[PDB]
Amino acid sequence: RRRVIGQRKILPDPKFGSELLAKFVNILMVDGKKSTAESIVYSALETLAQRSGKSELEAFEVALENVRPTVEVKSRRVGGSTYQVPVEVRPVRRNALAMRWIVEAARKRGDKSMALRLANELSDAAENKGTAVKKREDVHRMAEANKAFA
Amino acid sequence: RIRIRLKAFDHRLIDQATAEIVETAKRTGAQVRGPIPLPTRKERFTVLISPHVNKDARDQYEIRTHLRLVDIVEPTEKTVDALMRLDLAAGVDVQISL
Amino acid sequence: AKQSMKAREVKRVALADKYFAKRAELKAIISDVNASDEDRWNAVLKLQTLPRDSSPSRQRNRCRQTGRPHGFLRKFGLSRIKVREAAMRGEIPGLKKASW
Amino acid sequence: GQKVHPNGIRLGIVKPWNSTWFANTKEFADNLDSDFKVRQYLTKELAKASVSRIVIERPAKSIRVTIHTARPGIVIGKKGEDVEKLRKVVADIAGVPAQINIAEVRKPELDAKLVADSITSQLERRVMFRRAMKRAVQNAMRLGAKGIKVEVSGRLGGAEIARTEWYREGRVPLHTLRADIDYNTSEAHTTYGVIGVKVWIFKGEI
Amino acid sequence: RSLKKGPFIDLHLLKKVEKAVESGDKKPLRTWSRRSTIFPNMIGLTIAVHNGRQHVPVFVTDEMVGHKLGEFAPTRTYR
RNA sequence: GCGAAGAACCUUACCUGGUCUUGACAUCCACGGAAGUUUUCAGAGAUGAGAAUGUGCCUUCGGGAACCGUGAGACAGGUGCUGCAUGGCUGUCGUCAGCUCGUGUUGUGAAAUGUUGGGUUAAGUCCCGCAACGAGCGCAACCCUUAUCCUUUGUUGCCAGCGGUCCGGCCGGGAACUCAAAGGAGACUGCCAGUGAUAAACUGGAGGAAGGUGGGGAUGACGUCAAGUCAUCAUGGCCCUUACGACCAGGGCUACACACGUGCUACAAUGGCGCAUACAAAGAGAAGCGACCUCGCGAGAGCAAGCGGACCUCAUAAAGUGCGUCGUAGUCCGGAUUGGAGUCUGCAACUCGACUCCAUGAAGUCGGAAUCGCUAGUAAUCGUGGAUCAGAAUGCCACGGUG
RNA sequence: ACUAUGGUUUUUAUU
Repeated sequence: RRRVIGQRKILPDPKFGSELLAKFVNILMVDGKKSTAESIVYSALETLAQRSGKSELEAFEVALENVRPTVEVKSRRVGGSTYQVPVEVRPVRRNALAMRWIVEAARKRGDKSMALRLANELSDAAENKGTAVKKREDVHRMAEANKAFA
Repeated sequence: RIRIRLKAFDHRLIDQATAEIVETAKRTGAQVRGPIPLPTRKERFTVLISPHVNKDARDQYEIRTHLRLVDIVEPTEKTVDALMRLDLAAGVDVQISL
Repeated sequence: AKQSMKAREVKRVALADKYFAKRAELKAIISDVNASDEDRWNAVLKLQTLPRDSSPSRQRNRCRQTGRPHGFLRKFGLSRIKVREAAMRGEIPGLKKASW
Repeated sequence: GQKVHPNGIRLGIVKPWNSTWFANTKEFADNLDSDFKVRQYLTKELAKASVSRIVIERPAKSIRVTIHTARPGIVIGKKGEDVEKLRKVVADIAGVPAQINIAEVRKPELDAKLVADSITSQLERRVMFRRAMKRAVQNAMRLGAKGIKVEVSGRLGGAEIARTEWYREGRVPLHTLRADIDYNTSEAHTTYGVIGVKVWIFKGEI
Repeated sequence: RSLKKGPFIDLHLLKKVEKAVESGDKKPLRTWSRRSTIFPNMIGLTIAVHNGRQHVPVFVTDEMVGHKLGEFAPTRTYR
């Protein structure tokens, strides 16, 4: 209804130097075990450099650019509303969704060794085949085949 | 030394029982340990608030017991013989030892 | 519970010296298996289970206000509805509404 | 909704009680059993004796009961000996010797229990109950009340009816931070039915 | 098996049986308790245990090492 | 996860077979025995007998209490019913914003207005404007809890400042700040601006630890379902009375061919476990709370200190912290179960038991219509007791760490 | 206004 709660933010952590590295105590953190996620922060990115070593200025230049959100879909009910309404996402989502919105196999058959897992997800977001492709690339055709209203 | 125990449920009655053995002593220049109320005992109860059918709605009640020892170094017939005869104050338990 | 059951309430404690005091030294050894032979005292073996209904095996401290054996506050001897009934009169000394 | 006794928190302001005694936690259940038993026996012996409240003390191996009445003569009897029967009949019902004291009450038509007694006696004289209620309201206010309610339910006026009826003036708040209310509920025990009577009185000065 | 980790006999029933072996033979001794445990004096004895309506015959042989009399007369119909 | 916190019997209804009928709970009259101790036979037992034996307390010598026995009337008894018959209680909507009155007004009156309208909200609120003006209950503040500070105080706990010193709160003594006691300050759109009907609102700025019921408590106005309920009581009428009352023994209520809620455990691999480590609270407690010790594979059986409560048993909170190890496999997973051998209570554990050690091991990989909690110390995850008390719950109430 | 559509529930103590 009338809720207008202040927006959450995170500060860059001086041990890792950036805001993009400051969220790996939450992204792939479980059961409230926050220091158990701290155990593998930034050393997972050195393990990513074991699979493609190109330094920190290129560490996320496709591993986020290939997978970031661009559109928000679903309908809006205004009479005969059997269509979808596409809108372009705001810059506050530029680093979001792509490391949270799919667990379809990770909670079903696991997702390989945990200390190697972020080095696998940052490599799989740069390999872009099989898993997590349909949920991303379906809105690159839906927004061209169902766009006659807004 | 002669030793006494003053025990009650009411926080002003416990001090009325204190006044007949501590003010009566200070008003004769008798030596005293000074105002020490001691830590308080309490116990809690949860009681069902309907008389009939409803088993989920309930309310809470407290019983609190105050225990003072007062300390005596100059005992008198106006204190250690008088607190065992106290009729003007109801709901207090006095116990004494030689 | 009935007044006829309130007379049974006292008949159930009437055997305390008649069966439950003169063989209490036997009652401490009567089922111990660290003993010689397989039978040694059959003429006294049954005397403390020979009494029925009025036994410690049926003794219960009970609600002192309804005769019910279950669902009552052992600190007051009575049930929730009779604590409630007295609290509406402020009638129980030192007992006051609070949840801390 | 439960509407359940919001006035019970108002004795936290330090007050003297109608059962005023101490006990070990292991003996409290037997003290509460004897506290019930003497109250019952004495309120059956004093059932029509203009009593406003019964008060219980427990001195060392003794029990001391104070009877608050608007009519001391019906309690004491000729030569003052009828209260020595009232003692003797309960002298072992609680396992301790019983002491019986009498206290006089002024302004009887101002006490919520003795206003219910004025309604039970007018129902016993079988007079028009609505008149007895509107009398009870005005009599209490003129005698020292600041607010009052009188309520009755079932068999109204000795008739083949259910229903409820009430009259009120000057507010009877039970839930507010201060009012020091006087409250009572009784039964009139008529030849047509029990007829439940409820009374609440406000006097102020708190 | 039986009582207090060893053999057990109710001597009142043992004597009730001693007064019944003169009567049967082909009139088996009726008993109404099912809480009773077998004892070796039941060898060659004719007895019948209650099932809440009638009595069902019981026979004890030396290969019986311990049973309750309710085992020899089932009650509930199942299906 | 029903009334109903625990099952051989019992609280207990139901059924069969025994036993009684003014009964028997209990009161007035009557009236013989002490209660008991030893002990045998019948009956499923209640009961009914056979053989020994005590003579207490009280004792105006008349006559009583304890514990039993037995007789007469007035009687009653009820482990019955009726809420479609009642005072009430609780459930619903719902903490929804509403139900109602005095006087004025409208209407022929039943009824309405006030309580609507226009701003604005959690709100019959808070305002503006009116044929209304005020008011009781509900709403709301006051009230309870707390953020940051202030203020008082104490033991066998705390110890700064002042002093002494087994150099130690050890001790004179005192509360730095903790802990427990608690109590107070502070919040009023007040204050600066905007928007508006320069009214109330609602958003920014300021002072603040916190601001616009801060978030949580406390609670539940009228009133319906002929709601359930006479098993919480209370009650009028009605019913049973060789019994539907009272007393007894054993059955039964736990009978089982499928249907559904209420849950609970797993559906593994930031899962499982070995070894080493820390901090929360909150409760129980002298036929009780329980350490030590031995015997044993263990349940347990003996032996048994300390504790009388902020002082002493239950008692080294778990995850997280650190060092290591699985073998990729419906898994060392998962638990329904078939076996072997024990511990103990109890009138007795077959029917109908809790716990202990060791062989065996299925279904199960997040689930369909549909119905669901949640706006952050909350999703997730891992920890602590007590009521009941031979045996018994996943419910209840009390409590925390990480997020 | 802001999708074109979706039928049945025995007479009954009776307030």
